[PDB]
Amino acid sequence: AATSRIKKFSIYRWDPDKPGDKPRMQTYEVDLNKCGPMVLDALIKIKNELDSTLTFRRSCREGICGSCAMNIAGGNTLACTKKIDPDLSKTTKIYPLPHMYVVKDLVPDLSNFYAQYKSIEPYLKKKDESKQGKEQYLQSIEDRQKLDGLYECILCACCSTSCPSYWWNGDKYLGPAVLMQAYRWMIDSRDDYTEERLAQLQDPFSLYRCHTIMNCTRTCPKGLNPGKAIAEIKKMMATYKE
Amino acid sequence: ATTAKEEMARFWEKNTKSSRPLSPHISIYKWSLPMAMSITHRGTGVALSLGVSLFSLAALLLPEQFPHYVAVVKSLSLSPALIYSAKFALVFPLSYHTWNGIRHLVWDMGKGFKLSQVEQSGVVVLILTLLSSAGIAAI
Amino acid sequence: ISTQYPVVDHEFDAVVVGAGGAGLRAAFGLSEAGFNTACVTKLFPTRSHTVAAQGGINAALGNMEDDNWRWHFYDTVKGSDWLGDQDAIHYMTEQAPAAVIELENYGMPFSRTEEGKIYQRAFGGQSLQFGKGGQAHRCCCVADRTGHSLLHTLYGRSLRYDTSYFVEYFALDLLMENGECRGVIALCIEDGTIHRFRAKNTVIATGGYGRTYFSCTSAHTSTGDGTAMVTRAGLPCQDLEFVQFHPTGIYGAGCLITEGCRGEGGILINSQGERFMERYAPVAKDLASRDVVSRSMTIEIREGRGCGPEKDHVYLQLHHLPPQQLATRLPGISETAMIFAGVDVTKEPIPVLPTVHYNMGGIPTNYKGQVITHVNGEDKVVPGLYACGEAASASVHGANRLGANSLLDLVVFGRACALTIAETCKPGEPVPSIKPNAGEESVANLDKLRFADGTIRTSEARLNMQKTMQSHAAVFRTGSILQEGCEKLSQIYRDLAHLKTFDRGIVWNTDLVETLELQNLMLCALQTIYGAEARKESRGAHAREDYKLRIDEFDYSKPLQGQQKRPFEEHWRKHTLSYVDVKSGKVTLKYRPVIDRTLNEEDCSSVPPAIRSY
Amino acid sequence: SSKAASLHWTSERAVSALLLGLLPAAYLYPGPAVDYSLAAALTLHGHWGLGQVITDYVHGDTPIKVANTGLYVLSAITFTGLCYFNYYDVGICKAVAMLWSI
Ligand SMILES: *Cc1cc2c(cc1C)nc1c(=O)[nH]c(=O)nc-1n2C[C@H](O)[C@H](O)[C@H](O)COP(=O)(O)OP(=O)(O)OC[C@H]1O[C@@H](n2cnc3c(N)ncnc32)[C@H](O)[C@@H]1O
Ligand SMILES: CCCCCCO[C@@H]1O[C@H](CO)[C@@H](O)[C@H](O)[C@H]1O
Ligand code: SF4
Ligand code: F3S
Ligand code: FES
Repeated sequence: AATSRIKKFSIYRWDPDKPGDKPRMQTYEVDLNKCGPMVLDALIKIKNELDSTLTFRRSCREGICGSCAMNIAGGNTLACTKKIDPDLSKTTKIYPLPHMYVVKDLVPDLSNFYAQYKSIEPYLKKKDESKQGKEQYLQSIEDRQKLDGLYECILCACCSTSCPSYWWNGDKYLGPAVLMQAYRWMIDSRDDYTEERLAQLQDPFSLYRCHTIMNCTRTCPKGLNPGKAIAEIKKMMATYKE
Repeated sequence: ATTAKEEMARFWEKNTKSSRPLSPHISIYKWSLPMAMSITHRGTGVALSLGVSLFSLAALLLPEQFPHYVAVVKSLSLSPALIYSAKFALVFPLSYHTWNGIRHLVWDMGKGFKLSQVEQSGVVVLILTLLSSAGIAAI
Repeated sequence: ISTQYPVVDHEFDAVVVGAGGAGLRAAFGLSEAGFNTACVTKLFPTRSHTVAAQGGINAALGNMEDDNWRWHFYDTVKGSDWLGDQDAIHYMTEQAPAAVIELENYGMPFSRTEEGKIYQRAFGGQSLQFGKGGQAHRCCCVADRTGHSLLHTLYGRSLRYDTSYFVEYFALDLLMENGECRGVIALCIEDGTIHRFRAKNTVIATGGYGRTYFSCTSAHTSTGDGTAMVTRAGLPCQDLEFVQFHPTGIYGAGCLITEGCRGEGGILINSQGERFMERYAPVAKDLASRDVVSRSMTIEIREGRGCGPEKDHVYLQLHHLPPQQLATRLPGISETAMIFAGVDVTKEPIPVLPTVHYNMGGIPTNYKGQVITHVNGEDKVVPGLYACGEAASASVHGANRLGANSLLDLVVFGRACALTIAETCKPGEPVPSIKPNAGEESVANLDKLRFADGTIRTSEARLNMQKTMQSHAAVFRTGSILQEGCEKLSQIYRDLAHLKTFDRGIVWNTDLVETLELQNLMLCALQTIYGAEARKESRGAHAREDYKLRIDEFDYSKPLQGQQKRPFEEHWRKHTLSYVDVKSGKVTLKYRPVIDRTLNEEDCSSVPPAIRSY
Repeated sequence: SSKAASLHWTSERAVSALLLGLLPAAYLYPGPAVDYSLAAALTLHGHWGLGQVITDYVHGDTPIKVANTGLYVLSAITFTGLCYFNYYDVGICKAVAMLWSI
């Protein structure tokens, strides 16, 4: 109502349709008294009420779809679940996921990331696939438990775009996102290609560019630990037999 | 459809010839102790290696043998302070890199991955680094 | 008219539009069956609203107790308040077990029972022995993240086939010729190009349109885009006034709090500590149908027993349940409760309120997934057009959907669509031609909005629509209020000529995309509130306080023995078919009979209307 | 060998663990045996390590080829010079001790 609390946001901007445009930071003032508690709430309010040209991804609005991942106050997170910092003395800086080709504004081109995911064959593979569809495969509570902390990934790419290794060798290093998923299939008690899944990582980059920086785990919006999955892979990588 | 390898290839092809800018990273990313201790582990390893390489080079190139250089220095009867300061500075890198290297070996065993334990192991590393250096620079 | 926009033409055997759970299943189902398939979606597949589904997907597997798909069939038919086509419901429920087993064999990380099988929980309105043997436990699930897993499993599976995806392409309209669908036209958001995908068959699985409302559980992306393209094709949409308000969307944010909470032992409580459902549905209590639970909660609030400082919501209590159970069965909502309500479900209740959630109505199809038109009293399938998922109206949900029946719906009919095109067509068959300027009107409209410089900005119009639908078409409805809404609404729709956009580019112009979604949304809201106003009866989710009874062809509360069957035109047990004159925004209605026969009376008996209470 | 990448990763760790043990061994049993072990261990560890660095930060077929080439020289030279010191001079342990006498 009456008695505002104006917060400033410096957001990255780049129009691929303004010939010869240069990335620039634009600042927006928002009244937190007439805005939802989340940064996405702020981003939407801005596009709706001050600059409908501010472009970005969003959909779910509850942190499950992974669409809105961006860099807020130097860290990768989901705009839709990151509380706006109430300290009016600070201007929150919003950038696109780091080291990514910017398609427009806060929208990164994630196709390489998607292709990397495709490359590890994230889907159940059984030697005999002659019986697909006749009966539920059996999996114990204990084996289904090993999947917790792995299946929840929403493929948001915050962790991978936070890892310096992926910043320097993203073309060959799969990244925490995809690697954890590769591990997600390695330990599914129902999959029969564990050895082949490891074989695919027998090169200097795919997996071994991880030097345990742990930015990934710190940045994960779902509280997942890709960094640890990666280390379990290394232990398998170095114990499996042909 | 397009295979993953095909997609990666057009991704680079498309973008490297585009007018699309690269979003910033190292210049805008928020640091943490873990991150900082991690690259420091790199800088120290490298420095230890360049140090070990300068030593072997000198063993093959300098006219005089080690004992003479040691003497030369003892003949300057330098302030212990400076003596201690140099020794400390000498062993810090090694100490930091050693303790933190043990940290990495523990991680390689797959232990200490909870983010809060990463912060713990690191701080322990930092104090052990500080203590071992002081101890040694004093020996 | 000038091609200021370049055009790229594609030719496939099939074009699937939408890549949520239904679209994905339809798309590789087609590729799997040999068809050179294109899948066009505005979102990267895993971003689809489906990924947010929580509680589960029903199937009489019998992993918890002995089951019978026929019992599931009955629960659904009863659930739909008899507005559901029983042939479809028959198909859907008999196929369930196989469809779910198929998801598991794809790798869906279902939760497990002690016997290594798919763990199933209880859900609203499911019973054993056709309503006589107590609570059913057939909601197969992945903790409270079944949608997320289902969508990831399907996307991963699709990676194995030659399906061509066109991600972040916004489908504008259908390419209609002589009442047959030739394909679709779209805007490629990444590069500002126009694309025409000619195919012999088009499947529309574009999701619902909960964003016609101010407060929904739906994603900002649920804007009924495909529903809208049907309208613009001159085809009718069905039962749009049948909007489901989920009992427990969290207070404030709107995020859904799965019914799975109640399935696991959660209870609704008023500002007086009362478990009021023991009073509105003495038997099912908190597990009554959604329309029922939502109305019940609503009365409690307007009657003054609502909780919180504004007494505008009630409490979902879970804290009486063991903590390991909450962690194992409801990990998702536990976190969501904390994030959006600061609630620790192990100590305090979650503030909830009925929230627009799902659309029972949609593009009308037959049980094979084929879109149907209704001329002179007969259902005719529109050649080359199919629909599945929430975007459709098979209708297996009729006037009210049983929770966990959509995720089922999605995979069953998405596969049906595939199986059907397959038995009907052959891969490679010569793709139908399209006139050189086909779609030219979509570009027109597109370019018109891109430069709009009126007085009313999109966000302003939209909000006008959402607020109108919110107070004129809620849980309880009335003719005067609905009549008001219909006009306000038609005003807003006329006022779209006063629209102002600002972004003038074409690449990733979401200013423009969201304006197209407003046109799309309005087409849906109109049909929804007008159909509501015309439907003078109370059925399932549609509750008219001025017409509190359900009106069938017979009064089924008494013996039919010597009853003058009411004429079609004098009772409401029929599907609403809406049409809209795009230009004016004039809504036109017609009705078609509800299909009561099953696919085999010997195998599954048609179930006659009856009193519907829980 | 198909398992080259993992064999290396292991060897790398094995060598660090090796080099770690020589630290206490050089202070408790200083002499030739340890001095050479340190020469070998320090050279190898520093080599593999500098290679990870090049691998991470050097791109292009040629630049890489180059960096790697010159690393291989730096390392053989280093191992050589360390071995010279051990043979013609006091050796690593005794030297440290003397340095730690100033
Ligand atoms: C909102 C909601 C719904 C829901 C639920 C939880 C939430 C928070 N939980 C459920 C549950 O546990 N069990 C169940 O059976 N249902 C549940 N629901 C309802 C159900 O999820 C939905 O009915 C179902 O997900 C529908 O999905 P469908 O496959 O029909 O599609 P979608 O997910 O909505 O995705 C739409 C796809 O279409 C594409 N699209 C849309 N517009 C366009 C345009 N214009 N151009 C091209 N493509 C378009 C989208 O990109 C998407 O892929
Ligand atoms: C090169 C920049 C030096 C910054 C070193 C420490 O940085 C601090 O580390 C803490 C512990 O992880 C974080 O919680 C904190 O946010 C971060 O600023
Ligand atoms: S691991 Fe965490 S952050 Fe990385 S993608 Fe999955 S969820 Fe997003
Ligand atoms: S930050 Fe990168 S280096 Fe490895 S542990 Fe995480 S992937
Ligand atoms: S909008 Fe879905 S994760 Fe943020």
